[PDB]
Amino acid sequence: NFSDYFTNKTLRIDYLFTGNADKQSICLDELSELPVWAGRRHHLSELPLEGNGQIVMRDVASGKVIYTTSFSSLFQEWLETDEAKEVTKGFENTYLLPYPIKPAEVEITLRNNKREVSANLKHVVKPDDILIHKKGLTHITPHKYLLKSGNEEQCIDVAILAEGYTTSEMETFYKDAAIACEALFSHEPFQSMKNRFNIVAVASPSADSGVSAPKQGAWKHTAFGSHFDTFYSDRYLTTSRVKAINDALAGIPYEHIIILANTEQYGGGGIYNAFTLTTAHHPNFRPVVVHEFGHSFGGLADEYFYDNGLYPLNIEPWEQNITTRINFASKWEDMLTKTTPVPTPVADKAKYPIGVYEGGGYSAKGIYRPAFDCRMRTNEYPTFCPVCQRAIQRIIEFYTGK
Amino acid sequence: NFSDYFTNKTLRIDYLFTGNADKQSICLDELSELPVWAGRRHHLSELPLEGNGQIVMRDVASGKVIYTTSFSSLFQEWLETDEAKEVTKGFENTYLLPYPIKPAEVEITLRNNKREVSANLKHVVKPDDILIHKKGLTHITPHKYLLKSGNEEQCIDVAILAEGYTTSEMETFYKDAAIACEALFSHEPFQSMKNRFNIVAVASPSADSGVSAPKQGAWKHTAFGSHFDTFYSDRYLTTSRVKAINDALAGIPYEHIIILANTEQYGGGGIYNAFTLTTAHHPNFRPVVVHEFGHSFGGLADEYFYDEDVMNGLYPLNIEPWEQNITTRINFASKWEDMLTKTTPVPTPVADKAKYPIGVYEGGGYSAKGIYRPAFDCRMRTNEYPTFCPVCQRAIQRIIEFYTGK
Ligand SMILES: [K+]
Ligand SMILES: [K+]
Ligand SMILES: [Zn+2]
Ligand SMILES: [Zn+2]
Ligand SMILES: [Zn+2]
Ligand SMILES: [Zn+2]
Repeated sequence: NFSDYFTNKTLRIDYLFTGNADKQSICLDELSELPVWAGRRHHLSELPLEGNGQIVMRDVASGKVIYTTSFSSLFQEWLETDEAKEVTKGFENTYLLPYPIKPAEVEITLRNNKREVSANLKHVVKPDDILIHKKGLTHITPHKYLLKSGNEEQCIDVAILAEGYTTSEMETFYKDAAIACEALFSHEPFQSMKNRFNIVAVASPSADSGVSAPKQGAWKHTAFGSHFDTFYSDRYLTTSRVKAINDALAGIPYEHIIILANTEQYGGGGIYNAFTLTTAHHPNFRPVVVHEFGHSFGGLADEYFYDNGLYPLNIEPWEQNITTRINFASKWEDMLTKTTPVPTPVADKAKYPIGVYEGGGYSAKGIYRPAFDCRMRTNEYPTFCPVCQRAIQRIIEFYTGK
Repeated sequence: NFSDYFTNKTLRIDYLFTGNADKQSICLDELSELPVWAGRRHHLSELPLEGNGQIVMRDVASGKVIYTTSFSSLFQEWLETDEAKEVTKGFENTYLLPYPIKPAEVEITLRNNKREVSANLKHVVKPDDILIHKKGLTHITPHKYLLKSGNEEQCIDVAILAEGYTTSEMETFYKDAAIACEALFSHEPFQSMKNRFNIVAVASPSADSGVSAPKQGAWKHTAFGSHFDTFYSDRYLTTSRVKAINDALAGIPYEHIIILANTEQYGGGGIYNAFTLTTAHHPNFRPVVVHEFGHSFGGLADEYFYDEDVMNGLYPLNIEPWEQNITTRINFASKWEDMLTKTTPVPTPVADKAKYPIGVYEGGGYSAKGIYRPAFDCRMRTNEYPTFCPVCQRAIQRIIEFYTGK
């Protein structure tokens, strides 16, 4: 099947998402070619999760769907901030597609939290277009495999990138990458699925040590320009230099990205099929990086809650570890016992390792999570809950087989 | 007074221009602070040329216009190509403004080739906003002054950047930069106005030697990702990495950018108040770099016309171009009518060329008919002719005087 439509290369597409809270738009930045296809070769027309946006590639001749994938984005977060009620802003976003033999139509769609299409772009890619930038042939960033279970066609390729490390302190970065990798494969189900993964540490250099702190007026020259005070939230570390992130990796096989920042301050986050970014020298580095990978690889939701609006109570979330009980049969109903009370009182929690516990996806009321505590709820707790474990296991099997 | 409203710093604003042939929009990308204001300190509310887009800065308190500038853009040329009927694309663009003391409203407007508004963005810049990225303090790209006629507040600052030169090739770059400076100041009016200019050469390194040649499938890792075949025109050498060009220059006072490409392949490009790009090692390096600076500094139009060219049709025949060296005879009184002798026929027959160094010659602006140029030949039409025509010279002189006074 795969070779009916694709060569063993990557069509990398860089998009800009732009707009404000009332109107959003997608445009094309650049088309690139990478030397191998590291993604999947089966289930090419299906998705593992809905995401908040989707890309669908169709063969122009037949109209068949030949590849699809889904994601979330930082842009869709910025859309909730107060700056989005005032000015129109733009964000870089990058997707890897298998490289087609014949012309292919690519359609990318963003959805809002009511699941309405908020932006859409359909465009034809001609595989012999001379303006497709060929990348990853020379000057490949120095890197080392931490775990090499197989070739990139059969294993899930995870790249760990360096932010705020100079060339002359990569020893520290490779140590931090190993710690992150060890933390990840001490959690089930990653632990028993360890031979499905390749982990490569990529020593992308920065001119300065550390990351930028705008509030202190301390701006640094780093590989990806990460900075605190994102959206004027003091503690929120991000980078928006997505083209620079992917250029650092060109020529190295990769499907998922973890970025490690050389700093002890708390900060970071993960976004489904975008990347994880986290600080490597904070005391909670080990549980936090795994929690972020739960978002960025697992597509899981946050299970903690306050006393909101992101998850409308009349829609079933696409994330697998929270429910509004609108279509609970598609979630973890089948993992409950025939008598588990719905909702599950915290008094009887010892009785119900899996239940339907009120509180999750930031709301105390109307959203429910699968267990009382979980890596997706708190750093102190030692494991993913059984529902998150099944969710992650299903992602792994979608890409590497039962 | 300038210091009524501005400090001696630069507010750099990066925008994204996005759209297709049907619809366009502007969004803000990033605000930056550079350590000195290298631009003008008088005529702050007037424009030397209309351009295809305008920026207007207003004090929020009083509504008063405190700075303005204009430009063209690669995006606005792209909009006239066939690709813009098939996809929506986005482009980086950077503008330097004086850094305000008190909050200011910035209005950026794009106009189409009928000189009507096609996109608009207004936004407020607060001078104490913490996400204004402070640049130009450390890691300043290595550089050498080739000409230093005065400080950056008195003179026009031109930066020449290196593209496709590795660290080991920078002696060659500095030699090429000196050839370009020499070529520039061998054309009038630059020659006589040389003491109004500072020229700095900036040794920005590339990992690979040479530049990308897409038609030949040979891509190169360079500082600014320049490439031939822009809009599928073989000789059109440009970059879309406008943030990277301006980042390389952070901390060096500049107003205009010339980029030298380490290549023998023929090509160049020039866009008003954005940048010039040129091949450094082709035999026509000297006339080309000056030709492209005619676009990027002078805002001049091309005076040539080819049958099979990507740019044909950029100028509608019922609109007077804003560029000073072509006319459609829609508002010729604003152009060079006041330099014609009273008996010059309009249009001027090519047979009578000997008799009229200045006339109204049919052919220019990428159209054989309906657009007219001021002289039979000019730097803006061919590489073999030696000088700018007299209308181009006056146009350039007026730009120099706008910035540095009569
Ligand atoms: K793989
Ligand atoms: K100046
Ligand atoms: Zn989280
Ligand atoms: Zn869980
Ligand atoms: Zn030209
Ligand atoms: Zn001329």
